[PDB]
Amino acid sequence: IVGGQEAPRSKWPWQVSLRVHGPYWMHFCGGSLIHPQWVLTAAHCVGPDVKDLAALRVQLREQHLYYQDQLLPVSRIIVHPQFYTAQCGADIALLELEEPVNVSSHVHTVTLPPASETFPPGMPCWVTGWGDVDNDERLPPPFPLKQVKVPIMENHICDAKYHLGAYTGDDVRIVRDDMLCAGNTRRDSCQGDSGGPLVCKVNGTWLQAGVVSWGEGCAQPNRPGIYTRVTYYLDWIHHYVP
Amino acid sequence: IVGGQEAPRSKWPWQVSLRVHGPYWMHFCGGSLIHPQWVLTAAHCVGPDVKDLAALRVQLREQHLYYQDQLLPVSRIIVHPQFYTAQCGADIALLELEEPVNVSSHVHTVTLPPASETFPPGMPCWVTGWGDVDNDERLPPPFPLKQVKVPIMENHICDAKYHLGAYTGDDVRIVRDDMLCAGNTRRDSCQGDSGGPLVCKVNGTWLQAGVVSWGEGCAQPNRPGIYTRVTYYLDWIHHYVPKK
Amino acid sequence: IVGGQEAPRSKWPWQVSLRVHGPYWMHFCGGSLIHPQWVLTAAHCVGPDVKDLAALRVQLREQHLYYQDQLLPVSRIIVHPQFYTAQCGADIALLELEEPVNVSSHVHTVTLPPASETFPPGMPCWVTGWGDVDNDERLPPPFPLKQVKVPIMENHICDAKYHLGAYTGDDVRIVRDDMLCAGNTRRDSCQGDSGGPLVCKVNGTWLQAGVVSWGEGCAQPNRPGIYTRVTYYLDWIHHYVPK
Amino acid sequence: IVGGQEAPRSKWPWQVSLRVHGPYWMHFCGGSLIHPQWVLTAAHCVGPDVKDLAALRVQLREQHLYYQDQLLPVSRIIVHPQFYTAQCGADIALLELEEPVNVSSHVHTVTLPPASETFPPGMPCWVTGWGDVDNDERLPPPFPLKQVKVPIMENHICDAKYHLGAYTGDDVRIVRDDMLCAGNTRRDSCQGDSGGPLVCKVNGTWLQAGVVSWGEGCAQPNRPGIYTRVTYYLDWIHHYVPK
Ligand SMILES: *C[C@@](*)(O)[C@H](CCCNC(N)=[NH2+])NC(=O)CNC(=O)[C@@H](N)CCC(=O)O
Ligand SMILES: *C[C@@](*)(O)[C@H](CCCNC(N)=[NH2+])NC(=O)CNC(=O)[C@@H](N)CCC(=O)O
Ligand SMILES: *C[C@@](*)(O)[C@H](CCCNC(N)=[NH2+])NC(=O)CNC(=O)[C@@H](N)CCC(=O)O
Ligand SMILES: *C[C@@](*)(O)[C@H](CCCNC(N)=[NH2+])NC(=O)CNC(=O)[C@@H](N)CCC(=O)O
Repeated sequence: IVGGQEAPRSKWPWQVSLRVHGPYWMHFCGGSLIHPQWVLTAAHCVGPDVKDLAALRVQLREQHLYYQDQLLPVSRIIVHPQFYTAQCGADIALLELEEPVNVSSHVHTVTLPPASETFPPGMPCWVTGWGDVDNDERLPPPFPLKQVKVPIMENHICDAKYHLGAYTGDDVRIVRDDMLCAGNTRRDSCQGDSGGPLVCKVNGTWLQAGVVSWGEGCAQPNRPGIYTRVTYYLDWIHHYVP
Repeated sequence: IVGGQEAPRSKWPWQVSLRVHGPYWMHFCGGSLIHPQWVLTAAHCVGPDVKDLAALRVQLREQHLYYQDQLLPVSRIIVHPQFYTAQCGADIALLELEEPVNVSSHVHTVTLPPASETFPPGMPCWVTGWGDVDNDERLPPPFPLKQVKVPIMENHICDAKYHLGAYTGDDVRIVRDDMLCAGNTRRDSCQGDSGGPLVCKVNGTWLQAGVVSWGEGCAQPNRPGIYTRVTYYLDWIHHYVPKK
Repeated sequence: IVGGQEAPRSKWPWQVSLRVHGPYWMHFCGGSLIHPQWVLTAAHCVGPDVKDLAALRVQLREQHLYYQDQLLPVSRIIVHPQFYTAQCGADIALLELEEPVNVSSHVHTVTLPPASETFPPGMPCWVTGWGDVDNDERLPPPFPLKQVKVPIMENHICDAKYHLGAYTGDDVRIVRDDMLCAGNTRRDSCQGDSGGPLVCKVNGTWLQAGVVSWGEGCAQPNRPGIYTRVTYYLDWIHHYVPK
Repeated sequence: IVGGQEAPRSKWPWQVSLRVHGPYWMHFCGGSLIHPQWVLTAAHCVGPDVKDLAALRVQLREQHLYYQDQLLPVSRIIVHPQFYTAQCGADIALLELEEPVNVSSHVHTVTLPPASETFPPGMPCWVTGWGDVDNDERLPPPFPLKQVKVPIMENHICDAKYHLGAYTGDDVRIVRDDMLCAGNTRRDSCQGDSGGPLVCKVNGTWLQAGVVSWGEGCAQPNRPGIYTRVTYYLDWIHHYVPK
């Protein structure tokens, strides 16, 4: 998370950390608890190539990474069939836990938006995670969960910005319909924030608008962060998630 | 280059090294001399974002990198308009040299294939370059130009191989029509070989079949190297480069 | 630490962590609280060249590095005047804290040994710290304080071991009288463990025998860890630190 | 080499490169050909611990590293018996080539100084090598041999400079009689230049004054480069190398 501040213990109960086995259970991606047995993340975290489920654990909401680890095994990874690279869409994945979680007030699920919600610019949105604090700068110990308010951008404005200082034809779409844009040069998500949720408060409810997907660097000029648009994939999500 | 051997001084006169300015004029990509003023390379080398032409030089065929440098400036970089990421196609770009080259027997152009040439499996093809010798293993000094004979694979076989041990739906194409497949677990191109030519001897002539583009690792099982299919982009190439 | 295990919360109350300012207050050395306003460390941590006292803080006994930081400023660094390189001796330093600490049961001082204590082989000794877990392998998060029981070796035996597979003349001392040897191929201290205490239980008391100083690699054959012998420097220590 | 320029093909015929086996025969140290079968280098290159002679080769004077390699095996490594660390003296070693070299005009030996030569300040001295071009900055391809003219400094001036911004007692000798000082903030030797010769033109002859040994960083203020004084070790050299 580029910009923002440390998140209070009360906020973001649906935030999850994905761990990979090595010299320790290392954080590599974020995710959101969308159902007591289902985690929504980004496909580029776990795909396109198949990984060993044994080398993967899930950690639910914790203020400081690695301090009070209670790691949960995963029974299934479901990656969108249309996925190969993050920039070309379908950057969405589901992880099914071995067992469902006993949801408390400190740890509970996020609401997915209704199919009609567009999330227009000027929407109050937050992105949370334990990713890089800047370009090639890791989040320093004790690894607090960070939060940043990000400005939503109209897809066509963002697509135009991505064409500035690029050789790509103006008629060729860089930012697509299954994507969402947010952030500026002070506020953005970074590496290790992928899969993490972009949440907006709509009608007094916290809905998950997007999943951290990609961008050209972190908080670079004319390169806002691109998120997978959750509304676009609700049918696919609901084919597995109740 | 994974596998193969050091190339003799006589072979591959069209091979070029692209250099980027830093503490030295560092090799980052390969390319091929297709016309005395034009270099054919991969778009992911120079794009999608526009770079300063001043920080880019071209080095023609040399046996050992950096030892006898005669660096040439570039007046134009033309990246295919449909390009953004290597895996999603249009990974092709042209570089116009500020001055034409005096083509000798040791340094001369490669012939582009006729639009109809398909390059079927069992074709004798070579890939050349100064890229990594293995995964995360740089080519050691004195940096000799390497060559490897690579087996051509049918696109459908190759698209099927890329689906093995992948979550991508079988009905979703990974290897597109503007792409070509070559190599195995012993023979492949690697990082720093991009833009480099895949040449095949057809009817006693050396034709450039492809441009080193992408792959999952280097010489990994069921992951052959993916090249940009030159035939697919001839019309775009010939919009800038003279036919004759 | 190479070998051993995570230390229980009750053990080693005198263990300290030295912090250097950067993107965060990073651990670079250990030390021991020998008096409520004095920390005993290794000179190679802070010298031979003078550093800014402002970029240095001290953290007292904590189970996991960085999680519950209460960083203390330092008013003075006193490096032994003979010191230049770790291998050539005098690898000892004192840090004076701006204010003394309120010593609890969880955080209190270590006893320095009497001048006569030799620490013979077969002594039960421990080395503690947050250093590397192996050669070029950092201690992984949540950075627990590690402990290892190390076998003491006689100086003449150890100097002989250091001459095996070395060009140095047999008559030339590598392991000097101001040094102590401990550890094997399974048990040793490593990089980031320097300054850290080597403690032995003698007559029901915990005495600091040494300070982590140097060695050839971590847990290598015929290369035990070399510690600064605290008894050798008691007069210098007591010139600044109250007994 | 920090500062200076690429050396012409005619200059420094005695310069050698020491190679270690790995993914390629990599340059790690410099040296000088003092006799057709003998290379003079620094002991910290090859010691204090004994290495496998099989994994070590010698390359004679070449303009660009790795281009036209003609690697020579080594039969014997003789490290000064008093050596353990570079800063504490005796940083000198000899390599005996498996067979003597056919000395040409482009590749020949350097003249060792007479025992009486002191090399006073204001002497025109050069240091050559393929070491780092700055702190943590490797020499870029095609790896040309570099050369830099370095100002000689009196040992007492040097020792005093090494005490500025250091905790070491003023009466504690850091720079000793078996050492020589040269260089400033623009001109110095660096990592990978060790073993490399410091040559001075005296009475129309090129004499090897020193061997690149140590320093605090490269071209840092009040930290000139320390070289092993060849005159100090002539008796030891001549015990193995013919006059
Ligand atoms: C997988 C995940 O950790 C990252 C982070 C998303 C980046 N977000 C913003 N706002 N920049 N996603 C990726 O790594 C996907 N690929 C890319 O973002 C690349 N186009 C840039 C790679 C780079 O600069 O490191
Ligand atoms: C840009 C160029 O040097 C490389 C060479 C392709 C590797 N060749 C074969 N045969 N596998 N092109 C790329 O690296 C394009 N991106 C990818 O290949 C990615 N799938 C992996 C990128 C990476 O290694 O980080
Ligand atoms: C300064 C302190 O953290 C280290 C650790 C002592 C190592 N303990 C054992 N048993 N090996 N002390 C030093 O780094 C002093 N210099 C050396 O130990 C060198 N001889 C080796 C350097 C290295 O391995 O990196
Ligand atoms: C072994 C050899 O390549 C170097 C060269 C000495 C640096 N020369 C000048 N003129 N500054 N010798 C060493 O690395 C020996 N140890 C040291 O120099 C240490 N005092 C500093 C630690 C380090 O930078 O390695």
